[PDB]
Amino acid sequence: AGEILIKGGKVVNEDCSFFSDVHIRGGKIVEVGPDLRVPPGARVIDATDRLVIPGGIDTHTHMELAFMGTRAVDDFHIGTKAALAGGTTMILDFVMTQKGQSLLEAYDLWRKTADPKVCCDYSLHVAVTWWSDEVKDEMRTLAQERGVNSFKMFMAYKGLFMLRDDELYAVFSHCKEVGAIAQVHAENGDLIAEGAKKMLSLGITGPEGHELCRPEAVEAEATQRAITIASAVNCPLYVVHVMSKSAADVVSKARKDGRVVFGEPIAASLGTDGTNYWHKDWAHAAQYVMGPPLRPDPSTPGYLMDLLANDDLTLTGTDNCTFSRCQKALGKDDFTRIPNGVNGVEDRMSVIWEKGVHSGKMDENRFVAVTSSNAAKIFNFYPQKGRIAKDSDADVVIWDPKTTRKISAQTHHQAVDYNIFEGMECHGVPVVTVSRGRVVYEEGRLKVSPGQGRFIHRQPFSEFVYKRIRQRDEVGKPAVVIREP
Amino acid sequence: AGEILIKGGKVVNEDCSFFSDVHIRGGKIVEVGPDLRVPPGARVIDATDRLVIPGGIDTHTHMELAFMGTRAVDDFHIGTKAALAGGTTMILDFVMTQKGQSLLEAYDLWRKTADPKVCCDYSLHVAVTWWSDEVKDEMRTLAQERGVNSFKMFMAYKGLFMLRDDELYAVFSHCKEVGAIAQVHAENGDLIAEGAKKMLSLGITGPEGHELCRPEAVEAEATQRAITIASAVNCPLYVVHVMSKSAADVVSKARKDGRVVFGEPIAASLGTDGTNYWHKDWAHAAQYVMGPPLRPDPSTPGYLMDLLANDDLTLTGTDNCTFSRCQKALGKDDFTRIPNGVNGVEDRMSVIWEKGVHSGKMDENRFVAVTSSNAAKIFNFYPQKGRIAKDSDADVVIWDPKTTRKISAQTHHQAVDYNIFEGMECHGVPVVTVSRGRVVYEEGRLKVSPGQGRFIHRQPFSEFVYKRIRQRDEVGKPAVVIREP
Amino acid sequence: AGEILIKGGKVVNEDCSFFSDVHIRGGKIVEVGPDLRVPPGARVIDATDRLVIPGGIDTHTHMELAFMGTRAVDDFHIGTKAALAGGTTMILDFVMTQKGQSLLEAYDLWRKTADPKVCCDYSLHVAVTWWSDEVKDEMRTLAQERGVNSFKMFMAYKGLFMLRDDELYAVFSHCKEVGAIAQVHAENGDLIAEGAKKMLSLGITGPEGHELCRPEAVEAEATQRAITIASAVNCPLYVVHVMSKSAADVVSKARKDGRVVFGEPIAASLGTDGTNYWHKDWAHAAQYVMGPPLRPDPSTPGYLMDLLANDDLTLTGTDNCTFSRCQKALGKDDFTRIPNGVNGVEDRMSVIWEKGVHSGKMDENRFVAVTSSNAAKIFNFYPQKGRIAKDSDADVVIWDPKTTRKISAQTHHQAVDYNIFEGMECHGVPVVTVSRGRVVYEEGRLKVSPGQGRFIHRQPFSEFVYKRIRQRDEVGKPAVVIREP
Amino acid sequence: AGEILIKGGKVVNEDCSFFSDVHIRGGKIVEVGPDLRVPPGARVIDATDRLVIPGGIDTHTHMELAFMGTRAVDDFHIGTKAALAGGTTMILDFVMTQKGQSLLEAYDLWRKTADPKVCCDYSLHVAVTWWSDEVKDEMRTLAQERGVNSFKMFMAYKGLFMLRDDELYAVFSHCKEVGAIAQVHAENGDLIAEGAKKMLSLGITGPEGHELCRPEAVEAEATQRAITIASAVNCPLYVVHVMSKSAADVVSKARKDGRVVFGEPIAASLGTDGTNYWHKDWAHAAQYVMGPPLRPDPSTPGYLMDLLANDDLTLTGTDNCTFSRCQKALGKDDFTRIPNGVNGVEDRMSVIWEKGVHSGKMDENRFVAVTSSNAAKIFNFYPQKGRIAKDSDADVVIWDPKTTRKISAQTHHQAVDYNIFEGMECHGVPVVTVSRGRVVYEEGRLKVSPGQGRFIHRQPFSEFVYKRIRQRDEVGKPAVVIREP
Ligand SMILES: C[C@@H](CNC(N)=O)C(=O)O
Ligand SMILES: C[C@@H](CNC(N)=O)C(=O)O
Ligand SMILES: C[C@@H](CNC(N)=O)C(=O)O
Ligand SMILES: C[C@@H](CNC(N)=O)C(=O)O
Ligand SMILES: [Zn+2]
Ligand SMILES: [Zn+2]
Ligand SMILES: [Zn+2]
Ligand SMILES: [Zn+2]
Ligand SMILES: [Zn+2]
Ligand SMILES: [Zn+2]
Ligand SMILES: [Zn+2]
Ligand SMILES: [Zn+2]
Repeated sequence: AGEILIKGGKVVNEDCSFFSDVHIRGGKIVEVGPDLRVPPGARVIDATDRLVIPGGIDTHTHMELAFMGTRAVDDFHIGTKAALAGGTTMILDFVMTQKGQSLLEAYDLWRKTADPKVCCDYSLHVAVTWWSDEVKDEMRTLAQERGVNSFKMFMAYKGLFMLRDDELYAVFSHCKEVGAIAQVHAENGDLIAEGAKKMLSLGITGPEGHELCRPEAVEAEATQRAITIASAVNCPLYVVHVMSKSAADVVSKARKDGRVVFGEPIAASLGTDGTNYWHKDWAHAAQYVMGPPLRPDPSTPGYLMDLLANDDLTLTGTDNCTFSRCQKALGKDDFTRIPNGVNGVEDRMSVIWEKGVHSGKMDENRFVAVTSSNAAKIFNFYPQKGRIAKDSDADVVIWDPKTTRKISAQTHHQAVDYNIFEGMECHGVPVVTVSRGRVVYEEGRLKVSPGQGRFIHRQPFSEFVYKRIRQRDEVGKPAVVIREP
Repeated sequence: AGEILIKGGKVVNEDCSFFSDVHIRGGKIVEVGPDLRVPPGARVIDATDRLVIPGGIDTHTHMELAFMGTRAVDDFHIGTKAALAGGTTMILDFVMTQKGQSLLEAYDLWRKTADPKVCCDYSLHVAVTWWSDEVKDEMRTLAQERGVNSFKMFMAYKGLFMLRDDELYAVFSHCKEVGAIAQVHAENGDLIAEGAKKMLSLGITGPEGHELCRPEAVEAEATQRAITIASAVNCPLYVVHVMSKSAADVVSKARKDGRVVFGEPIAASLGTDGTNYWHKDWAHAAQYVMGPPLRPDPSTPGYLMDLLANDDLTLTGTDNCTFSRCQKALGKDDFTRIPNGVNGVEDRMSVIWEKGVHSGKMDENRFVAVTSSNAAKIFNFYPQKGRIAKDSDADVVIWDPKTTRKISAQTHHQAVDYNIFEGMECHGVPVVTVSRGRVVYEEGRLKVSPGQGRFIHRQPFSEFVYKRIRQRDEVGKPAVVIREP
Repeated sequence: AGEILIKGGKVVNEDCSFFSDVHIRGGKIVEVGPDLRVPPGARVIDATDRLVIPGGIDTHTHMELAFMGTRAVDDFHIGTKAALAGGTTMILDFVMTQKGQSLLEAYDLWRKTADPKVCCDYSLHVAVTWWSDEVKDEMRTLAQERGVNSFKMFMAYKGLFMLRDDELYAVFSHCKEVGAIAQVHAENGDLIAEGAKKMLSLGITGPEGHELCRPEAVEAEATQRAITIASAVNCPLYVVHVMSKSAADVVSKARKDGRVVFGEPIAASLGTDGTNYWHKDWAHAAQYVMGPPLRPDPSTPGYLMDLLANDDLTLTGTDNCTFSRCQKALGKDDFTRIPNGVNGVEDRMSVIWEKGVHSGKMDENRFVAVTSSNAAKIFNFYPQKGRIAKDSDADVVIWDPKTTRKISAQTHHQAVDYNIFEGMECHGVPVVTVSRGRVVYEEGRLKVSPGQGRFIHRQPFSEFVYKRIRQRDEVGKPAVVIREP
Repeated sequence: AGEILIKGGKVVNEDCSFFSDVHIRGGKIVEVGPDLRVPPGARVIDATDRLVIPGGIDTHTHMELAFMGTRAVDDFHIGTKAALAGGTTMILDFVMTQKGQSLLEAYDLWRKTADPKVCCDYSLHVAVTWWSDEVKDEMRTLAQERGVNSFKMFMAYKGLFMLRDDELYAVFSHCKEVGAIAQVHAENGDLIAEGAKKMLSLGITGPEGHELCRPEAVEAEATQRAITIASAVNCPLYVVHVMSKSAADVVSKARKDGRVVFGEPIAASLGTDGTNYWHKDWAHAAQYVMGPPLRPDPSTPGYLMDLLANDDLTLTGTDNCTFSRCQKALGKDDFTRIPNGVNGVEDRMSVIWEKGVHSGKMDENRFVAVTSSNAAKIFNFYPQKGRIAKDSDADVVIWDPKTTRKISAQTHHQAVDYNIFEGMECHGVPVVTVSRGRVVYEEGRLKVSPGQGRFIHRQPFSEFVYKRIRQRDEVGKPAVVIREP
């Protein structure tokens, strides 16, 4: 089996923290309590002066994605290893179906690519990048038989992934029918397309042109529009990579107004800012280029962290989609050709601890909710993951909140040859990572094999996402007025 | 010439009020001052205990518009007479060009229809309901040679007038090029189209279905999106008929954030509410049907009036587009077929005085700004109209703020056979209306002939609308960062 | 011992819901799991088609309080019985120390009064109604030795309980020193005092005068001021009975801005409104009189419920402080003499279920958080109460969410002879209440004895309230700038 | 008489701009029109390529005020000269009555000090720093016979000027009775007093301690509280020197909600920020010390300017209260002893033009409203000043908007030996200043004598401030409900 007893630490769940040992047997947590016996043969991890937390769940990755004429350098193998070294024990990666391509074929191609390579557990969202009867059927199959309750739609990427309002209305309606959550990349793709054209014509070909062609208003607008279409059909919505104060405030206002919408800032938008696009060194500026862009208002990451603490924003991913320096160089003369994407899978947990807990913005329990539990609740496997409790999966991180580590591309485990968080000194270090009941990272070294992680099959109609939707279907039906003809 | 001396009243301009007489000769105000001599032959209007104000300018009319299978019943003749009887001395009506139709032909057809019928002065906005090189040229001709500096675009009316984001971007860009303001009907036409389809399928065929298929979120969304596209191209924007709290707050927030946008609530949204669509009497409910709909939150008209007082909203029109009871009946089985449009041209001034000044929300001077002066400033003929001052046009109303009048279809001068403000007791009565230097309304009787009013030709680049736009063009150009290759 | 097995229900905690039976032995939940064995002698409660939830914790009561010249009619005995019949298993009542009176004496007097009468568990907050060295010491004693980590201060009740800003600053500073939370009744007592004087002078002596003398601005102002003083000293704050949209928005904004403040709406402000004060029947209007008053904007209770769902507001109490019809009549000629206080202890759970869960505003799990768990977290006994889990106290309610019950003073168990929620039909009925491991309410009948409940002694420095405060003390210290003299 | 013809410029009023010459005779503008004749003997000022604007009116000065143990160095003579050189032709200075001192004596002492020294026109506000029957009477005398319709109250300066809520309620009530506007210095004086005590105890004795002891929350709170008390008594309110985003947003929200409140940012808060208090050079940091402090958020002055453009904030003063370097040094060991006050009288017009008009935030006409016209409207002498029009006072500035000037203490005309705007390059230069019909500043040289300016006596009940107040008194009276006993 492999038995492990994590002894002497303080367990930290989303609700409260308490001292207790944790007994792991066979992939599962089988007991949580004080002073547990060490069974003969079991390995003891000494978690004295440490916190024992559910492993991080990164809701947003693109490992080895073919995009913008090249392929991301962190692949399923290296990317999941880097996750583990950074205290993340699950990733959820996007099946990026091409326009006119079968969603089932694209799903199968992702499972074939990832199944033999992942080092930690994972699951998949599926992008719906076009619409038709076939797509409709395949979404039902994916939700009922293939383990997927999240579909990803794009309002940006005109010509490539974009859907118009009438198509989003149909797609969101069908999400609600199959019990799936609708995820959206919310930027106005017409404004992006025109904006870029204008920045190029004015000779602004560098990364500053990338931010200036699609400033935060462009993200805030599409975010409000997605919310409005989703509310019209009573479909739950998930806005991925919220990058700006104004888009975050759209989400904040919609939630206060009782709309079923969740917002996901990412490690990049919580840990750094878009002033980097104006850096004199082209390579440096290019490293940060992603859609939607990081924003040049320096108060952004702190504000996003305050809203993450207060649950205006609810959980975190990384949008890990990495391109090395020579790949980013594809766009040296033309920002539109810089492959979009930044790093974060490995450093998300330390960045959020330093910028959110050490700073006093959120407590350790809210940290667990926004790095693991809420993802498990929304994507429908809580408390199987996201909670240190008997019968839960043994994906556990032993965490030192007092020690710092400096993030550097010289010491990171990602494939990419630079790091958007270079030089950041973070409190909060993953000292030991356990995945599926096995020690896969300890004493700064990984011990794991490609294919050791498993795909997690979820069911639709996640209760955290749907119980309000369903009650509103039952009491919120519009009524005719009764009238003489 | 016709000489008139208005004696003993208190003149009320947008800036301040003061006692003085007003001498009118030849269509113009030629002196303003205390104790003026009555020249032999001049008529004295005794304005003791009255206010002397610029005549109302209704920014938003559709006299005799062919629409939804019939033609509005208030035409240029009757509609302008009704305006005069209600203290409004100018209307600005929309040339509703059809898809694929020449803007110049449609403009000519409106001038031929209106020139021999109007009883008061008027001008025209031109709708841009499709896009092409021809449309581009014709907009330049209209702005430079035909007197028109306002173009009207629709985000609603899918299949009929609607433009997509990329077309709005081009159209707004060209507005800015020709020095015109971009007006928008801001509702999401895809959501309207789907929403109506859904209300019909559920058997909600009455007017309540019309409001429910396009609730205020649908107006607020498109309003934010228009603002965002206009801000992207630095084009000034004018949101016509703001009908809801949430859309008004979008405009309010954009202005505070320094966007060049103006919002226009109408008499309907300031004077009544959408609870009427739920009335047991179908005919009654149908009377209120227009796009965007009046809203069922009863706090709406008061809130819109508070924002009009505070200049979150800046000026007022009526969207006068009237259909008698037997025309509204076209939609007795299907709300989508009810011709959209309500009354207001005649009652706008009294409604706004009662709901805004008598209530203590705004003072008499702000009343003048939101009923005449701001319209003259935005559409580019201030202080020719909108101000009691020497050399200004003699379009003047003698106003009794203490007496009430009850609005009723039994006593109104509009062609329509009902009135959305039926029974409202309003303080503030137009006792005498002067248009082009002639008494056209007094002792409750009109004295005016069809064709007596003139088309007002405006120039582009109105300073109130463009001086900030032009300065931002000069200091707000994006700059490249200077970098080694 | 008394053993109980609650079988066949769905357990509902703040985090998730799941089918399982619950085994109670000796006052405690000793097992939670599927298909549990019934031990010989144990009573089975059949919870098929029911939810099994932690009993409600009412954070805010005033049982038998001597106030405004009389004494509340629901006393510790009747009041706790009524709580039980309504699915509430703990109350937290205010020790209302008089000006210049020893806090220790007042605490002792409350424990002597309540200990032999309560039918359910309870604890106490202590009011700090004056300040001095003695009060300082006694607060430390109360926090460290008497079980109390909450102190209540008043900005209203000039002459009676009010404290000025400089006294609030000192009191809040000392709360933070002893690890207590500062609770505040937030209305401007100078404006109340003047306002009432003015309403009386104008002959408005009825209950409408009570609301009009202290409209919502008066509550919103003091709420912002308390937040600002508490933030200045880094003391955690708890705003009790939030009664208005504007005060709730103050709390909402402060939380988004990362201030450690919690807001507590009560059953009255979630279930009805202040239009009642304008009722033609004086007695009826008087029934609703409390400070701060219910508000005449009908959108209030729904808005408060939306903010409770979204965690702008965090938990609920009742401010139960009841006066029968003949006691309310003390103020028949003068609203200032109407004893302030309404009912709610019994009906809070059904009111919140009907207005919050059945309406689709919050789900069953958020219902548990805002009726029990958050109170246990803030006042420092979670998960001892507020959670169905092994080792937790057996205070458990078997809840039917589908059946309705009509609230009426004819059928309620409170001592008061009317009910502010008279006639309300609520979904969600407590079918069986278990307190301390005993069935105390079932088949509509109570089975409990005075003194059967126990006082719950808490420790200071509740982690849910203090872990951010303490981290901010460690990294948020102001620093001198280093300068040459 | 002295006759002047200002020829060839563009006149800029609050409403619009137009080319015309301006004929000045005898202290007054006697004609405005194109191509005016030069009468023999008249001086022509050639205003080709210049704007002709009403002279600036600085609503907020403290010339030669004895304060904090010394006396401001810019006195009535030097201060008014410096005003003139900077295109400001009127100041309104505060009679700072001491606690227990007669308001009439203090007023007389100011008139005796200023009358023989001012070089431009001026008027006075009177501080009400204590309350009693005498103060009540003297306020009536001041409003009806001494020319003063503005009274200044302080919520800060505990022990020195502070008034409590109940005193503010009485004072504001009596302001409304005498037709005066209530001005407030809005910071919580208890929090200031405690905060300073705490910063000193922690060894933070430098200017950073001054900002940190009273951060923007402290200003925002008192600002909301003043608004709430003023709204309770229907008294018009004027918040002087709005220094922070959060206080400005309080004012913004109150106006949108229809409260009669005006907000006045000053040149300091529009032109620089509080990061200066952290400067390594003590003297430099001390230069900026005033109450309320400048704020360390760098986005502050731009935000205040956006709200000034949008009329959330309405007009501008300087709070000119200058102390030279050796006077500021009184507090070298203890920030509480640094005499509070900064410069601005001379540079206000250029700072606001550069930061507001050249930047594209407001147009030239809004510049006139926020630098002259609105002050004349609120303090009750419009259009006597604040407007280029026939019969108005000839206080006129010939303004070059295209040329820049660098502000420096080396070239300024103020008595103070440094300048908070040192080094700022501003577009917009006053080339010629005319005061009372005389050229007092031209070719960089002043030509004016002490005592040449006059005190301007105003009447109470300014219409811009009172017409809404009075209508609300007439329709907004609370009504009793009619009930059987
Ligand atoms: C495909 C993808 C990758 N990169 C990026 N967005 O910048 C995403 O849009 O989220
Ligand atoms: C055409 C027109 C007419 N009617 C209406 N909108 O309801 C308008 O949309 O403004
Ligand atoms: C004493 C008490 C009772 N009644 C009331 N407030 O109306 C409270 O203020 O909360
Ligand atoms: C007295 C005066 C002077 N200085 C200052 N406030 O910093 C004022 O408070 O406005
Ligand atoms: Zn994306
Ligand atoms: Zn992505
Ligand atoms: Zn329209
Ligand atoms: Zn229209
Ligand atoms: Zn209270
Ligand atoms: Zn209470
Ligand atoms: Zn001050
Ligand atoms: Zn001052």
